[PDB]
Amino acid sequence: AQYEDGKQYTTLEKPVAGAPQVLEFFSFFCPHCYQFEEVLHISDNVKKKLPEGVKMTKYHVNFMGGDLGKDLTQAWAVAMALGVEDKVTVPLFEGVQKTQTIRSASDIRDVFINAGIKGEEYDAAWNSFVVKSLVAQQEKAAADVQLRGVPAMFVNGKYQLNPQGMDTSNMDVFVQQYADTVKYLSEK
Repeated sequence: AQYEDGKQYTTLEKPVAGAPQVLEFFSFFCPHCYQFEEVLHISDNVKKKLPEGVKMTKYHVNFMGGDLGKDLTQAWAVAMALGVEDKVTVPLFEGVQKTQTIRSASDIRDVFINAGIKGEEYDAAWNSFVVKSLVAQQEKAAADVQLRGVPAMFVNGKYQLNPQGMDTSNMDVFVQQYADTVKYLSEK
């Protein structure tokens, strides 16, 4: 066929019921994730080719960067609760991988302050039980699909994107192939 299991995607031997339609995993320590966000804009291009009534979920993971990794998963929960994903995503990436000015929870917090979130609002969210369960959600979803690597995208808890198998001589062709693939799997 043109799309075949094991080439642009793989199928989970153990499907995950009740999974979000398009589930994306990343880490701010993850170099390809940086690419995916700032150079390729994968999430956005996927969105542009999906229908609507299709929700897109993106979660942070713990298994990179030890103690700071977890802080970042909690911070992303805060970002989700407050709806400020599009204001902190880029400075978190650059703070971790470009400038390397993020070294503690306090530095993560500074990024949010600089992006205009109020200290009091950040600290209350950080400490809220709504953020606690949002952290648990991120963890549960990763645990459900045996996640040992990022970036990763899952469709309907049954298919996993396999970017290893797409041409990378052209970045724009790579992205569209990636997005068309998500759309194919979506319609499957």
